Amino acid sequence: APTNEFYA
Amino acid sequence: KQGIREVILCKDQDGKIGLRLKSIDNGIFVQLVQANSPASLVGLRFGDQVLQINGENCAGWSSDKAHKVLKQAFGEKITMTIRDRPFERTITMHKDSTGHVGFIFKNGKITSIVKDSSAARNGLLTEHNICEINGQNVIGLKDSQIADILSTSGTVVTITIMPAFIFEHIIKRMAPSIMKSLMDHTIPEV
Repeated sequence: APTNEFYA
Repeated sequence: KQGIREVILCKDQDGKIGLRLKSIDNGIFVQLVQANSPASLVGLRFGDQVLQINGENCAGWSSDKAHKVLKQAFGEKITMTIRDRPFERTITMHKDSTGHVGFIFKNGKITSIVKDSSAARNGLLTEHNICEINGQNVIGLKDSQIADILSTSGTVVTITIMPAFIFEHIIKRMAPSIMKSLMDHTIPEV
């Protein structure tokens, strides 16, 4: 699973 | 003429114009433009295609060849034919009541779109690297830096994007061919 992503 | 211009540049005091180029799919592309250079003053940008230098077509040139031609260019004065940022596209979005346009990113690459957000409505795509936000270049910046730019933006968020596979190919730095030769062509003469 993706991790430590950023929300814009 | 569409998307194509002809520029004249002049080498600076140190004999430089401020470029690194890269051969991709039998074209030549801008990999790096130095700030406050001859190249920056004539509006060269990451990902620009260089069709001609000093009257010669770049088609099929290696990176080495293109660099050699510029290095050895007898004139102070250099002509180039440029196709502007061919692989970039612009998307304009609008922030919601929480200050967000609706996409998830990592390492500058869009990885998910929030359904029914501005990004969704505007058809933003994943597997795309962000190049500019509201006129500010973000190529090479850390994600926290990108986040800060988005945070401080007004409601209108205009980004440019490029498919990640193309972006990675343009930005990827090759070993000197010097080294590639040494290692490739290991055939004794005698």
